[PDB]
Amino acid sequence: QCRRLCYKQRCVTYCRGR
Repeated sequence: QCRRLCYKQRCVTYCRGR
């Protein structure tokens, strides 16, 4: 359960958890 978001010309994988 991860999403793909790009901010300030930077993309990173964010996963909901601990």
